Amino acid sequence: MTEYKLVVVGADGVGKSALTIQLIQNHFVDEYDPTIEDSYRKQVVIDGETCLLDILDTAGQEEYSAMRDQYMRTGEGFLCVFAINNTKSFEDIHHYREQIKRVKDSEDVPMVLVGNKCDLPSRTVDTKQAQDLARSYGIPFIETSAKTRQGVDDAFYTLVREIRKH
Amino acid sequence: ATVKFTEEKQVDISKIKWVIRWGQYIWFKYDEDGGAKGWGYVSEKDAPKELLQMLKKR
Ligand SMILES: Nc1nc2c(ncn2[C@@H]2O[C@H](COP(=O)(O)OP(=O)(O)NP(=O)(O)O)[C@@H](O)[C@H]2O)c(=O)[nH]1
Ligand SMILES: [Ca+2]
Ligand SMILES: [Cl-]
Ligand SMILES: [Cl-]
Ligand SMILES: [Mg+2]
Repeated sequence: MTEYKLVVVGADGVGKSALTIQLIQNHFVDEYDPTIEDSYRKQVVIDGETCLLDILDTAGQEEYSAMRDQYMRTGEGFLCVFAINNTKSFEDIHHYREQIKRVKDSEDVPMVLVGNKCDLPSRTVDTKQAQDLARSYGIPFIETSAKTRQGVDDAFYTLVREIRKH
Repeated sequence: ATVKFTEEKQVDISKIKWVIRWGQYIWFKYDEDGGAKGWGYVSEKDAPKELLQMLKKR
């Protein structure tokens, strides 16, 4: 069937693995659990079309920059994740974006901005800032919590919908 | 199905999130159940087959 090549990116500790493992296995990655780089497949139905998600859960610190670029070249769409209590990870977002555009050599790369850990009381990146950034990129914005599983399915599916729009 | 261990205790296989084999036993962690996450271990002898199937090759 149609496979979607999804890449989860973002700063160290934003919850790339926690999001991915919730989606794939319905577990929560706590501070003691594996968060190491790996790939995951899942068959899903989105808007009545069955498809396969082939998801790369990348390292916050990638060992080989040329490896990371080749990841991005192969990838059809990207979850750019930051944590809503980590302003650096949010400022790091544009960084990942430019890297993806430069490597892809294109202006319409499917992309979803993800603000994770929205379960936490102490937020330092409000919705408006992210929505504004997302607006300037022409991409959706989804709030998630890998802990409560809020928005987990939404984030990835919305990314698939984005690929279906070219 | 389920995994019986320890104070007997049952956790559904879907809740097992991490598992290895070592020293004749099978060691596992599991999600929130009865509202609390945790660990257990079962001898390799009395290990359910779908538990053992979660192990790494080979
Ligand atoms: N409260 C809360 N904590 C979260 C959430 N998502 C992840 N965490 C916590 O944030 C920490 C890092 O999560 P992790 O998924 O390992 O992040 P990562 O981006 O994969 N890190 P790395 O780049 O090092 O692989 C863990 O302690 C995890 O439990 C969330 O939605 N809410
Ligand atoms: Ca594909
Ligand atoms: Cl495709
Ligand atoms: Cl655990
Ligand atoms: Mg990780």
